[PDB]
Amino acid sequence: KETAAAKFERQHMDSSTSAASSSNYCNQMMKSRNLTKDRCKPVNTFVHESLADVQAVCSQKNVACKNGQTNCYQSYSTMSITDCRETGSSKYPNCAYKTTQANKHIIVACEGNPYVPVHFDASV
Repeated sequence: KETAAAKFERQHMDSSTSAASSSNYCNQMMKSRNLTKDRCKPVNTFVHESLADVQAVCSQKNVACKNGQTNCYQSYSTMSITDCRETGSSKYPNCAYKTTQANKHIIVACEGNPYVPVHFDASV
């Protein structure tokens, strides 16, 4: 099993690129990050900032999580991100995604010691 922190990094971190490289980015990344294995994960966001910058968000703006939880944090600054979403013609195991690039505040839930992101809540 995965730690919550490592799962966040696998699902959401892509510091190797400043932004999605092509319209095929999501198709490639959802596969290689093992998010089409048992099912097509329907929605997933990748962040193109350093891990340090993303972890730092846990010391930024404390806000409520969508589910009412109080351990969510919004980045003070906007970050380069990619939203990946299943589109029509997507049927497991043939997963197909729409790639949408953006520059937005991210909102994450944080836990543990060290206090690090464990769930991607939303972008604004």
